[PDB]
Amino acid sequence: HSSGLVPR
Amino acid sequence: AVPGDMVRIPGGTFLQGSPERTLDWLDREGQAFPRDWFTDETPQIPVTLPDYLIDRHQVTVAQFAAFVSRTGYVTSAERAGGSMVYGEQYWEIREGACWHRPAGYGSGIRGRDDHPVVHISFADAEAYARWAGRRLPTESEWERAATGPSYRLWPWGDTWDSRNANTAEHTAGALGDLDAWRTWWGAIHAVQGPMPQTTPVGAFSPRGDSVDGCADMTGNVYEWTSTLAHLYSPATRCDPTIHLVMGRSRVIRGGSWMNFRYQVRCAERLYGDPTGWSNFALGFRCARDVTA
Ligand SMILES: [Mg+2]
Ligand SMILES: [Mg+2]
Repeated sequence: HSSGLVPR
Repeated sequence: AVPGDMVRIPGGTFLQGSPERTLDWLDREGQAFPRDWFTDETPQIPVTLPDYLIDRHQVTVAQFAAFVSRTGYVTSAERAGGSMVYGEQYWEIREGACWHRPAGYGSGIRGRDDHPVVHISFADAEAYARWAGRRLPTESEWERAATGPSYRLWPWGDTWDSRNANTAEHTAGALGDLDAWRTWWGAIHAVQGPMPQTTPVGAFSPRGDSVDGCADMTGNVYEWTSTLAHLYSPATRCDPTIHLVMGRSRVIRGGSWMNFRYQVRCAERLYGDPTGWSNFALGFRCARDVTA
């Protein structure tokens, strides 16, 4: 899992 | 000895972040996100920096290629077999997507080697910077180079102008209204045609440059910094999804071609997973101590 870009 | 591709930022103390009146302004604009999406820019804090150097331009495709050619470096995305592209509604993994296949298998970088390189992970960016004899900017060095020695919304000042950078404001304005822009968004993802809508580095110079000479600090691609996500005060309160990445993500700055004016401000903060993740709109530039 990856938090990616935050905030989304 | 300032390298020709860098600019010297004069040392000084500056107010990092956004004043409350800017967040009040955002609350009253016609834009979607709640105030606690912007409180991570608050409160403003005094930040003292020496003279330092920062790249004029984002690292380009040509420049990254020469690094790969000379070292054999394999990027996170290539090791993982895929990377993120923005589809019709959400970010999605696209097999084969990487710096030289920006939209996945079936795409290439033909004739865009002066565009910013994308699908760069945090480690890719640090590997390149290290090979170049440089490093990533810190978040403070990035913002100071964007806003200049006094507070401004965008590098050129406080008045928006869609001609000054590569953002969705230009596209939406060109199509006449946001509804037509929304229709266009749908069509171009059915056409499946193009993907990353980057522009050559320095295309909007001088009008969109910062006071010290940096180009594309607004829009085009997101940029990694070396700074670990942190709040400017222990009492600042933001959306819980923001708190969740504090002390874990690295800060990403400058917004992208996909953003409108409010998410490309000098002080806008964004956060990225530094463990290998990347996307088709995320690049970087380098910085360096004056003597290193
Ligand atoms: Mg940007
Ligand atoms: Mg933000």
